Amino acid sequence: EITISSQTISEFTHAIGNKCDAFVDRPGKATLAPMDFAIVIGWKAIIKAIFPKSVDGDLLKLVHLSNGYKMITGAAPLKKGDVV
Amino acid sequence: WSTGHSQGLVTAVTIAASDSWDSFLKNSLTAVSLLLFIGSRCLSTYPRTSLPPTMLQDSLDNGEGRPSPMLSVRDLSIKQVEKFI
Amino acid sequence: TSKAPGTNEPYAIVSGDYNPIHVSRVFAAYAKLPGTITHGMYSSASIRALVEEWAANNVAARVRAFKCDFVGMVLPNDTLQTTME
Repeated sequence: EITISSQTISEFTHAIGNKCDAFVDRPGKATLAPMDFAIVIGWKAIIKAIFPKSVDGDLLKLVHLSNGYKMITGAAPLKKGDVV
Repeated sequence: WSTGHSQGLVTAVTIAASDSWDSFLKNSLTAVSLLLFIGSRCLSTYPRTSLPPTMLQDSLDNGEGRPSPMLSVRDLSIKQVEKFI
Repeated sequence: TSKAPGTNEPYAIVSGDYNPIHVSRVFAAYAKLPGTITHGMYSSASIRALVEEWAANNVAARVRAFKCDFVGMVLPNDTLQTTME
């Protein structure tokens, strides 16, 4: 369980240069989180799947080929109060 | 007498505090360090975010400027600009 | 256009992507890949921030799906020109 704090968003958007005003904290609007913050939430769940013994490879020659995001139809984007 | 505008008022109070060549540097360093705090904290409080490219391309085509948090209105009285805001 | 970072160390400590290919001189030279290449997840978030403002008119709720193939590698400070169709 990671809690999306306000500091974790602004450090993330500064690291990626996302200028968009929905991600910076403004009064009169719920501070929205990036959709690329999915991989920050879910990294330790994804790359644990290449550690099992039945998938046995030279990990130092690993090439990250493709990644994709998909919002579930009817789901709201991430906020700064969300326990995720 | 002397005075400053929006920013340079700190250089006007620099100007009356400085006397010699040594005193002028000591008051100028307190001026340029002061506007590093006016500089940083006015961006840390109101961070400029990205602008929709429909907006700024409209603003360049209408003869206006690239959008920014301050807008200059010429040729109108103060009583009628506040009728528009 | 967009431009690569100078170093891969800010994105690694944020996202937890501590792969030493991206940050270390010796791990990147070990696997015979052309240097301390950029994170793929930076090029995910950089190009997605391009399509979020230049295709969705800077409305953050509109983009609902985004996928990419990391077909090539990019060295830091390289200048990336993208197309959008």
